[PDB]
Amino acid sequence: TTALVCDNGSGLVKAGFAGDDAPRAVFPSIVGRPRHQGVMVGMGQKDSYVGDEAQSKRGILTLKYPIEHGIITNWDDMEKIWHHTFYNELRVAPEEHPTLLTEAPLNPKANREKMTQIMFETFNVPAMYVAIQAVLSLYASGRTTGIVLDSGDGVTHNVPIYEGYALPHAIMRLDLAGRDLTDYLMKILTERGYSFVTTAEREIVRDIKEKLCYVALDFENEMATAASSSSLEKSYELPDGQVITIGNERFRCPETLFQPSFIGMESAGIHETTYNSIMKCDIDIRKDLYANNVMSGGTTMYPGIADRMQKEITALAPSTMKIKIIAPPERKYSVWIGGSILASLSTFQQMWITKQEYDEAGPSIVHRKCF
Amino acid sequence: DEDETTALVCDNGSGLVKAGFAGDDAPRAVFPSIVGRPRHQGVMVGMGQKDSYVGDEAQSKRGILTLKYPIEHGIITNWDDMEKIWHHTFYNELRVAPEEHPTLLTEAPLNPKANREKMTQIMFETFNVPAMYVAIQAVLSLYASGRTTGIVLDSGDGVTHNVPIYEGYALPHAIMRLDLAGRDLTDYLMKILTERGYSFVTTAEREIVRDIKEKLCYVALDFENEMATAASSSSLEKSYELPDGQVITIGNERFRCPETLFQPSFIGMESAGIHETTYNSIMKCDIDIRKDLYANNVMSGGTTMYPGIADRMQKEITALAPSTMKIKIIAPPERKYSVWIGGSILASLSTFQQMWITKQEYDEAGPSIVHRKCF
Amino acid sequence: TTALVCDNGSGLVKAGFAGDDAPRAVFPSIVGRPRHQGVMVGMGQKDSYVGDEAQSKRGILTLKYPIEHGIITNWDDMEKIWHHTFYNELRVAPEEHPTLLTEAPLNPKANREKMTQIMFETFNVPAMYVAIQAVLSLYASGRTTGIVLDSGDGVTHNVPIYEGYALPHAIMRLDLAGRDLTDYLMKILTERGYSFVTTAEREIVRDIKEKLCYVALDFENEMATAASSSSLEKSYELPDGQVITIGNERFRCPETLFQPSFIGMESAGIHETTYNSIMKCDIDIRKDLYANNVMSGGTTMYPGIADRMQKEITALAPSTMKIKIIAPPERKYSVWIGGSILASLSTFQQMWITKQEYDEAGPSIVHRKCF
Amino acid sequence: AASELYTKFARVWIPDPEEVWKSAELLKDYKPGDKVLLLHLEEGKDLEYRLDPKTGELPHLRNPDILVGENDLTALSYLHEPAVLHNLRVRFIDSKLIYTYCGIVLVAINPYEQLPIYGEDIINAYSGQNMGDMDPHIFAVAEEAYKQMARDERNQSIIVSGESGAGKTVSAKYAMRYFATVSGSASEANVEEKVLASNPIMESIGNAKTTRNDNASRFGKYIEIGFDKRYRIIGANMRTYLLEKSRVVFQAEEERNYHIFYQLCASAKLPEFKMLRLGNADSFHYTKQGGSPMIEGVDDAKEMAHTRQACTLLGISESYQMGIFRILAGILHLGNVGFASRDSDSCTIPPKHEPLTIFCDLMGVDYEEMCHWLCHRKLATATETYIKPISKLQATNARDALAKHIYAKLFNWIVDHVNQALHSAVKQHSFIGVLDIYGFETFEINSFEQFCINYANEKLQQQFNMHVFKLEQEEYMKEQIPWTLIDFYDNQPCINLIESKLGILDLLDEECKMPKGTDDTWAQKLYNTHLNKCALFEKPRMSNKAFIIKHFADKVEYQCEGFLEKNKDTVFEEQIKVLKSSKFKMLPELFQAAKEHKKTVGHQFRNSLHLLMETLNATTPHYVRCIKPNDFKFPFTFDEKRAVQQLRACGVLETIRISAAGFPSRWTYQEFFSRYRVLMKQKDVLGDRKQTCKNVLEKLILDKDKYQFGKTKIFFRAGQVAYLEKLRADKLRAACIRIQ
Ligand SMILES: Nc1ncnc2c1ncn2[C@@H]1O[C@H](COP(=O)(O)OP(=O)(O)O)[C@@H](O)[C@H]1O
Ligand SMILES: Nc1ncnc2c1ncn2[C@@H]1O[C@H](COP(=O)(O)OP(=O)(O)O)[C@@H](O)[C@H]1O
Ligand SMILES: Nc1ncnc2c1ncn2[C@@H]1O[C@H](COP(=O)(O)OP(=O)(O)O)[C@@H](O)[C@H]1O
Ligand SMILES: Nc1ncnc2c1ncn2[C@@H]1O[C@H](COP(=O)(O)OP(=O)(O)O)[C@@H](O)[C@H]1O
Ligand SMILES: [Mg+2]
Ligand SMILES: [Mg+2]
Ligand SMILES: [Mg+2]
Ligand SMILES: [Mg+2]
Repeated sequence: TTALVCDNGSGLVKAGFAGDDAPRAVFPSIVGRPRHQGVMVGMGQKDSYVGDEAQSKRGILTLKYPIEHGIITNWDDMEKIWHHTFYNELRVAPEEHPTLLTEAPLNPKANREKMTQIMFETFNVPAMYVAIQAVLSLYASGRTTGIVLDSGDGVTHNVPIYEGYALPHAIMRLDLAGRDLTDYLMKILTERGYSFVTTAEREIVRDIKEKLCYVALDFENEMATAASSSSLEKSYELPDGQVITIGNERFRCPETLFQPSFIGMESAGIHETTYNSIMKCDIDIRKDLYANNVMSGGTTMYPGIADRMQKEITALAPSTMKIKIIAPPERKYSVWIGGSILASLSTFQQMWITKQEYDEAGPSIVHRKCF
Repeated sequence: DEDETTALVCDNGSGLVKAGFAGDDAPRAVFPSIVGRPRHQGVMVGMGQKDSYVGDEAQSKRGILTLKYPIEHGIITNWDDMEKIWHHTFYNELRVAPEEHPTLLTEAPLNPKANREKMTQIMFETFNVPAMYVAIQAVLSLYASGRTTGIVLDSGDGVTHNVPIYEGYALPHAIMRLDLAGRDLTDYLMKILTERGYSFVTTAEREIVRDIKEKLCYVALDFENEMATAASSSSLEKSYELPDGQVITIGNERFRCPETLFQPSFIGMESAGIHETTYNSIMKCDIDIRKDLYANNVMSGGTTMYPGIADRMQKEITALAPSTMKIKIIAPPERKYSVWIGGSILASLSTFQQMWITKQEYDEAGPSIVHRKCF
Repeated sequence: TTALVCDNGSGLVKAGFAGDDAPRAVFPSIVGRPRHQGVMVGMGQKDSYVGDEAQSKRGILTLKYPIEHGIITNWDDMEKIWHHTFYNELRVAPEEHPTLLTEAPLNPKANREKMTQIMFETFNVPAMYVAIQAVLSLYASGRTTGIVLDSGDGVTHNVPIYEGYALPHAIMRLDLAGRDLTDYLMKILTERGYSFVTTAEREIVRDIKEKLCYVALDFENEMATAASSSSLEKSYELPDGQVITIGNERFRCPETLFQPSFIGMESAGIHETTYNSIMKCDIDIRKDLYANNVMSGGTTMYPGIADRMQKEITALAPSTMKIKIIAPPERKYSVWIGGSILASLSTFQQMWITKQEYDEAGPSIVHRKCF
Repeated sequence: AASELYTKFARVWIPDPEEVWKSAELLKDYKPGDKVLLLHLEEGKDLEYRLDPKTGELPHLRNPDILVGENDLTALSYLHEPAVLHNLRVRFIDSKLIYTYCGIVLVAINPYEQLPIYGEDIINAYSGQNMGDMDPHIFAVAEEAYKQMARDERNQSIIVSGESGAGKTVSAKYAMRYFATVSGSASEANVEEKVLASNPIMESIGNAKTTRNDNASRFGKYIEIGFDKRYRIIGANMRTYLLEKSRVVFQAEEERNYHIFYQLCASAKLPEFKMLRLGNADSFHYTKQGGSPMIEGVDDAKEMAHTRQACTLLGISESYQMGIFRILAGILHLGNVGFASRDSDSCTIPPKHEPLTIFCDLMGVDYEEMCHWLCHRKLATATETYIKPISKLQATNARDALAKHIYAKLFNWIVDHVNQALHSAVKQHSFIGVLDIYGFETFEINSFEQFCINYANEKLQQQFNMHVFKLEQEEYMKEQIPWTLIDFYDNQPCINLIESKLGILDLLDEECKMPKGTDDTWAQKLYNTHLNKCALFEKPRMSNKAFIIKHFADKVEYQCEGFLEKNKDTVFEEQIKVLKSSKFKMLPELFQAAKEHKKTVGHQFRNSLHLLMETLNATTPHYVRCIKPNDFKFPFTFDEKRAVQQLRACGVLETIRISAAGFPSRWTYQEFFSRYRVLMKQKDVLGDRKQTCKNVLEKLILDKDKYQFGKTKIFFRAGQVAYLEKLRADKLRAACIRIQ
């Protein structure tokens, strides 16, 4: 049977068959709920909407995320998303296809047990396995040694790996992710007078962010260039047909990854976390991690993030170390691909907790199998 | 002092401007920001209709002229009319020379850089002010409260804002501006009086509805209880005498109108209620300081002058927060007049006399000096 | 004149006069520093806060330790701690009161020299002495023979002593200390859904650690009790009044001392190091060390550590050897008490390095005198 | 050149560890470059004294024994510290001459004894003199000021400047007595009798026992003695100043309160005081803390009889006296009202308390209402006057704030009453102003009052350092007359630290204005502002609530505790309401009287002081510097360390230096041309009046060292103006006889 693979994404869910190089399904995790009143008697009106059919009704609906900070916010809405892929999108049955799931490291034990309980009972899946999102993108990098930095919409984590063996004292996690960069963009656009208040506008700001924002090679140089030349200033057309101006915001927004003091965090910048994790690794494997830094996730997709990261790490590390940054053409599309690769292996077919195993051994079996 | 003339304190109120001298206990001047323009027709042979009227002169001519606000949503709508107000302030009410005296202005946080740079440019170029400072309204309300720690909710006519303050420090992530303010409550009262049968259609009538609002409206302790009481007893129903000498009835509109602060769904907003924004900002603050903000909630600005609002705020925050926390709501008398008083307290300090952007600093450094001194 | 005695404590500094029953001063060494922006005009503010004045402004300031791994991190910050001690807390001049200091063995020569250079110049002390922290707590214990295990916040060390004569080929020093147990607690609480990121939260976790954690007599039995009966589960209210649950973490965190592999540390457990140091001693004195094990320092203050240590050493040692674990009241202050006793001896006042000795003979006189 | 004088047998001044300076007869002649100097000390011992090898600089040379003990230190051949200290030392110990001159300054020494020299034939001795015709005395200073008024119509002032025990109080009294007795030829003797009789009243209500002076004068008093065109006294205006308020409530174990309270206690045996039911001095807080209700060598009942006679001489009715006495007994009865804490922020008083019973009875006030306002307070909000209970500490503060206020109200009444009794004509021709003020003060604790009185002395020394030195040298430079610039202590900085926009009292007023201003926070604000910069101010190492400032005399450490509250000086309205409601008639009169500035003590006082110093500087000034010889208060006991410190704090050495340089008299060329035209010959006068003045002064004074010339002025030494006036009188007389 075609083993199904699914990346549970904080802002964007992806799913498909094992062996495919690309997910068959890719849609927003955000759901929708109407407001105002009943337009007419009946009229095919729904009490809830999912993904693109919620995005087409922005401002009529209130948008809700089933995931925040890597963990599930509402299990009914996550069950709604799972069902939408299985029957409405992929048009298959979970009770016929083994389904691989994946989550962030240092995720609560209760989050995983409840996730597996729903999948094994509500969807009666025949077999199931839970992967860590960071190891899958390193499998797509096709290397056994490499420090992977994975930054999504809702969570961020850095994982040093050597010969296929992670270091559980040196692995890290960061509260800062792409959602906070969107909230920051709204505040720095408010400094011009552009005040936003609804989730309908937040999605247009999230687009503006992905279209126009970039990472500075030297923050001061870009700040002086914006003030002196004004050449970094651009325009953008909103859905009502009005234009708005944007320029300083393009570099200030992504600089938060390196300066979390912008949003008031005491936390260190992404470059520091990767460097400190190498310093927490054994001195013999440090060089090989320096030659194998791996960017992953949608937030790492940013113009100039790799040149700045190389510069920032070269400034901290010894001058004899060959600092190398691997930045896959698609960093968001890498965790799913690793899952599709992993699920295709004949040797991995034993690592699939079965329905019978789960029912006999109880929910804690998933943590005994993974660890 | 003896050897030194005053500095001038002025609050830029959206419906009501207040000004006076540093160290006075109340503003020597308080008048509507409203500017009026003749919307009538030819009547007198020697018609002395002043092109424009200001404050009281405009209020005494409601229906003969139209009423324009120089401020909407915390920001300036027309700078010529704001220059006209500043003129009336220092050349009629206080009747001074602004050329000789330092002047303090004040505005809402999260305000456009342009709305502040243009404000300082006009005051230095057209009023030759020797030195000036731009304060945040919320910090002046906290100074009048007389504490170093408190979460201040400041709701005016044209804007509402919420800034939690711990010790001599601010938290930039917990600042929360709100689009809902006392003007929207007036427009909502007109809608629910229209639902009864009283249709109002002009700024001259809107000012009578704003009076009715401030005289008769109150905040419910439990909305449902007040809805049931109004329907069952009719005891909340009262009468009001309009300027033509006719009477109108009002009762359910007394609690439905202020309830919009706790239920913005009344006007169609997705936005959270005033209690929710204050609570969420405490949860965005550090855990060690949440308790001291929970015991120091501070009400400020003219939209807080509603009967029952402090007791309701307490109940609402006590329902959200852990029951072990001592929820306290500070509501000082004259909440609308607390920002000015705080500006007067600040301006009375001698170590603050050097914190003013001077005419020489402006000329040499250009308008961005205000965002390099105050900001 | 009276002498002063001072314990340079990694996480807690203590000071007082010679011959007193307890230190006059005991406060955190953590030096605070503003990381927030001010808004009140006219407030008594400083660029650096100390001890309880840093703790009373948590979150608003960032907390920095002047000591890590028993070695000074910043000399200016340690100079500000000595300043606060002499003029703000003790209210007496060092220029008149001789000041005994104390540090961990296997500490760099430069750490001792720069410490004594600062004291002899900036504080113009007349006389000074540098003791080893381990011998002082054995003096408080009142024995000439014993194996002292001293575990602080920032360093752990082990010293077999016979008839007042340490065995320098047998002495040990474990990097693992009470700070790592706090970092471990934060990681094992994140699995229960309790994520922490700032030094302000780390101090609340430290309080939770000292209040609720205990050492297991049999680790497996406590895991089985937590899973089967759950009676080990307690609760804790936070500064903001919200409650949190804690149970398995109460025995998992102190168990790291016996199993450093818990985070991923390839060193032997505390019992193994004490046993190996007895094996590095001559057989004739081993029996007397086996009956004179001495617990010392704030990390040994865990409920159930003495009986477990007795069990673990009885399993390693010959069955004929009488295994005894001495674990007095006020174990973290025993080092200070030993220093006071030393500085009161009429036959020790000739061992103090004088300001003259330092000036004429240069900074290395400290090593020549102490050793 | 001076190196030639250090020959064999040349007594000098070697620095002494204990005696400050020791004399040494040279045993050898200093050879050019003799860094070693064999000398012989007066103890009979030889020494090889050594010089500074960077300079070869020699010790101060001793004046010849013939010049020792002179009437003015300018008469010495050598002008230095050892000389001026030694001359004052031998005079006080041997000659008993407590008075010596330093040019314009008269130096005055406390003998700790009556020397009852004074008498009518001494008034006759100084009558008709010129200065220097008779010896140094406050009587000559008073006679000279009187002459200066009588000859030129100018206004005058007498300024005292001494330590808290240096004769400055009674020296000013004897000088005032001089004016009163010289004017005693007039038939209005009772006006001068009232001027004298005002002082024992002011002493009883304003002087008290300190560890420094047993009759320390705790307020200041400038008097303005007015005179007519016959130069006879018409009366005197009193202008009193700041009076201590903590003296009324707190007394140190070695100090006392204002004497009036202890005089009242001694008087309690008479039926008029048995009516006020007055207790003994151990019954009241405001009398008992001093521990000694009687001073040695006095009787408080004798002093009470004196004050009652002085009131009768001032025309103050026994009824007014009895009214003030009832009020003073009322202050004592309030000072021991009982308080019993409740809750924590609450406190009740006994409805049977006897002191409280006689208190409300003597004021004629409702017990219940007095109690209500002593247990509860009114909120400052104008829209809702809601009540708030007060703690035992706040209720104790309300007792003491009320007692302080009532004392002010009655002191201000007395000084207004004496000014009505000392009535004078609507315009005076000319006036002389004697001034007396509290002196420099230190104790083991120093507070806002010490800060104020030391700043007042700082301002007095400042004006002196200007008129005598700074302004004088500027006059010379402006008139372009050959002159050498003078060195002096500029204490104007010790003033800019207090007066300027970031200064101590301005920051004290800010932390009074701010509701979160508080003790540590102000002290820390000073630390944040001034330790980083200024020379004069420091923090002590160990003390963390204290600060130390250098003054003209010496450094004084003020404690930050008790600063903001004494600067605020607030009083409970709820208590002033019931006092204004008193059925006793006196108390309602005492409690009855487009922008504003609200004023603290620090503001109010600095203004009062600027006004005073401007009205002094408008006159022609005279300066006496008072010196204390031993803290032991032992009679005729001269301590060298004590005196050398006092004379360097005043700057006596530099005053002698500038008065030895001479040339204080000045006349414009045209003024000399008009005044001494009778001395000018019709062939010697020219169209250039400058040359005319030069041509005649060349003939009139042969000694070229006594006169100088300026751009538009002519300069002259002491006494030379009196010689020119004697020539003017004699020549006018001869001319009148010649044309007869
Ligand atoms: N080109 C881009 N530029 C900036 N941000 C991007 C870009 N592509 C994706 N992102 C951000 O990455 C997140 C979504 O990427 P993805 O890794 O697929 O999310 P998820 O965590 O839901 O799987 C959002 O925060 C989005 O704004
Ligand atoms: N007693 C009251 N009842 C109701 N609304 C009030 C009352 N007092 C003031 N307001 C409202 O508050 C606003 C004016 O108060 P103020 O704080 O001075 O506003 P601003 O400073 O923004 O001009 C107006 O919307 C006015 O209607
Ligand atoms: N009663 C206790 N229970 C558990 N841990 C404790 C206890 N007392 C101290 N600790 C821990 O031990 C360390 C304190 O050791 P201490 O002797 O104070 O070291 P130092 O004096 O070198 O700073 C810290 O990690 C602290 O959290
Ligand atoms: N010439 C003098 N004749 C008599 N007594 C004198 C004389 N000079 C000083 N005294 C005495 O000196 C003492 C102190 O004088 P006083 O004026 O009180 O000092 P001060 O005001 O400087 O503290 C008094 O007892 C006073 O009688
Ligand atoms: Mg992802
Ligand atoms: Mg307002
Ligand atoms: Mg220790
Ligand atoms: Mg005196």
